[PDB]
Amino acid sequence: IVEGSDAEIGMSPWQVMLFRKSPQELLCGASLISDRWVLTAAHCLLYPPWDKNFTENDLLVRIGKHSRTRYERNIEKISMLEKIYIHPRYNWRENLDRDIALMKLKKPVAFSDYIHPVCLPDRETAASLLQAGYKGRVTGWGNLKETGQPSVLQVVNLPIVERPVCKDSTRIRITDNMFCAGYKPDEGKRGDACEGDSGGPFVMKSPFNNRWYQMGIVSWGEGCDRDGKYGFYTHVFRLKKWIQKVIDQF
Amino acid sequence: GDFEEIPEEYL
Amino acid sequence: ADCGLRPLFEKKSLEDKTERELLESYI
Ligand SMILES: COc1cc(C(=O)N2CC[C@@H](O)[C@H](C)C2)cc2nc(NCc3cccc(Cl)c3)oc12
Ligand SMILES: *[C@@H]1O[C@H](CO)[C@@H](O)[C@H](O)[C@H]1NC(C)=O
Repeated sequence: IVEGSDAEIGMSPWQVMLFRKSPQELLCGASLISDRWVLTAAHCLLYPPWDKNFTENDLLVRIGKHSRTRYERNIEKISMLEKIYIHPRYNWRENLDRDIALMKLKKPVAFSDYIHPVCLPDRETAASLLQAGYKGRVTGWGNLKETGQPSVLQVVNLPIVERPVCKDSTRIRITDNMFCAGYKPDEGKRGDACEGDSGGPFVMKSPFNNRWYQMGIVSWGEGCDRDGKYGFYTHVFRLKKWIQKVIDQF
Repeated sequence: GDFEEIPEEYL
Repeated sequence: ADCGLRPLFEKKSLEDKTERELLESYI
């Protein structure tokens, strides 16, 4: 995350780190949506153009974390993967349409002060909150700039941007399963996600019921925190039939 | 390895 | 049932330092 700030303790309890084994490194962000299911971006697991193709056994899930590098004994919990499900119409070839994956954990994780699931929006939540100008929140252990890395989880709050502006910021085809967010050049505040933050959550706090909903998944941008560019997020509500199918089936 | 060692039971 | 309510914040009616920024945007 570029131009954010250090998270508070327990500020993002659904935050997950995807952690590569052999070699030990940050793979991606992700989020906790129940005691056995974790949500991330498909391209954190499968991306042929960068020769990324991780299988269950390649990674661990680290939940409860704050420090990027430390093993947070008695706080964090570390989970193994049962199975990965990638959206069947994930579009890695063109534009990262449907950039979404789910991971079933081998054992349920216990909830704690540090470990707690986020809500997924229903239709009404999305219609109420996914509006130009409304801010959500992005968190991750990713790069502090485009071209270093944080001691602790980073947070930034960023406004949802109008679709035409999103579209006019890039030559890539923007679909209805994406939204973008970020400040404009004349706005005089900054912030973005960056390398290592993909997969993590864009959340909003409902003013109706005071619950946090994960409206987006950190997907891609052209660089990090570049004037005139924005972050692209996977639209969680538009993919929720898939999500619900996977969890009800498996 | 920048990251601190994970207990062997997870690896 | 208890999704999206943070044990150290909402559960204890404590606010984090910038959530009000979000709320103010929801105009
Ligand atoms: C495959 O994953 C990625 C691909 C590209 C990228 O070179 N593309 C060109 C080709 C085209 O097909 C893709 C749609 C995009 C940039 C990417 N940046 C991230 N993550 C960091 C990040 C930074 C700023 C904001 C956000 Cl929301 C997230 O992942 C990315
Ligand atoms: C990715 O790995 C799986 C199992 O190793 C394989 O079946 C799949 O076809 C691979 N896809 C690639 C390399 O694009």
